[PDB]
Amino acid sequence: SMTSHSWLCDGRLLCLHDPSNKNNWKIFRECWKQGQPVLVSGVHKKLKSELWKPEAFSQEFGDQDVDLVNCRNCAIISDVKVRDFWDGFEIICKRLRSEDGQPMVLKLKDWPPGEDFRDMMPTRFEDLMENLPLPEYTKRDGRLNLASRLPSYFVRPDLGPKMYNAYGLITAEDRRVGTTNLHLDVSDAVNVMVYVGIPIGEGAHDEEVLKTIDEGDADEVTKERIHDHKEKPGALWHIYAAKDAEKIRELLRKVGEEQGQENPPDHDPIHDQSWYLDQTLRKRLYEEYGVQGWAIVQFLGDAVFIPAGAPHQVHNLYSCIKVAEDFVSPEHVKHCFRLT
Ligand SMILES: COCCNC1CCN(C(C)=O)CC1
Ligand SMILES: [Cl-]
Ligand SMILES: [Cl-]
Ligand SMILES: [Cl-]
Ligand SMILES: [Cl-]
Ligand SMILES: [Mn+2]
Repeated sequence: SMTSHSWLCDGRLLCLHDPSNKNNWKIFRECWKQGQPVLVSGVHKKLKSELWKPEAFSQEFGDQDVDLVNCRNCAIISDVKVRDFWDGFEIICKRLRSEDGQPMVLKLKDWPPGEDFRDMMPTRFEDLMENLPLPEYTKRDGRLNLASRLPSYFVRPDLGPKMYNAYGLITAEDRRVGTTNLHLDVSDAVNVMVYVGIPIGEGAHDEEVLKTIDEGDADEVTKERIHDHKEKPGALWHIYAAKDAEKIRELLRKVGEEQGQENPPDHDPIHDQSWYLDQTLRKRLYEEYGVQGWAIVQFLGDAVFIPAGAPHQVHNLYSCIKVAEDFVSPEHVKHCFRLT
């Protein structure tokens, strides 16, 4: 039976089922006001699937110059062609190799660059913006998006959207690495999974993905969603409430000191974007500081809503294309005010 919604994270996470239901706001706004993230499934079914394929990005834009990041060691690969990233997205025998001779796990940095998505990809821009869920919050001109309506006393988001493209992490050692390290944003954001690429060549890689979700602390309903196939899992998220951000800074200052970093007592380990909370660190956060988070598996066509001020990290299970839009809801406008 079709239903309006269900729960994940043992009742702590709202999952909306119909991305274009005109009554979603009634269920959404209660959870959102409490500072919780929200998941909306099914956005892929609303999009033109041919616009979101890795082979189309390589064909249309492959001669552009870009920088990559090696996710395993943070090394920058400078001034290569964007086809050198796209042609290895799913086919492992085509990836750039590290000195050890292994294929690299790469992230495509700042592409399209700055605010240039709309100019570079006008048809993709239309297809995404016309199909975003909770459109009074998420459209540039929505009635509940204050982005265009605030004076300079508020930090305003850049013009979006922003594309996030990276390979999947593969090995047991990779389980402790982020695709995007722990950080926070002063705006709200909606992040849509528009494509998941499950490779071939070193395909048969299904088993290390199950251990990563399990050790990642994913709930039994998410695990059921994983274990009976049907939907493709893209990325494992951990999100923390904005009210817990200072307790997380205290843990990361204690760990930086234990590991012989030499940091001033006030430095900001979340703003530094240098940490990934692995299973050891997540357990220490819970046991030593009393802080629980939300472990979220983002499948193809899932939209993750991330509240302003909420610390969050992302670990790709397979190769992912994500597109995100920032917005300023009235519920969370305090997080971008420049005084007090
Ligand atoms: C249309 O969906 C096809 C589902 N592909 C499956 C998704 C689940 N995978 C996992 C759990 O690694 C393996 C391949
Ligand atoms: Cl808040
Ligand atoms: Cl386009
Ligand atoms: Cl809405
Ligand atoms: Cl990062
Ligand atoms: Mn973010």
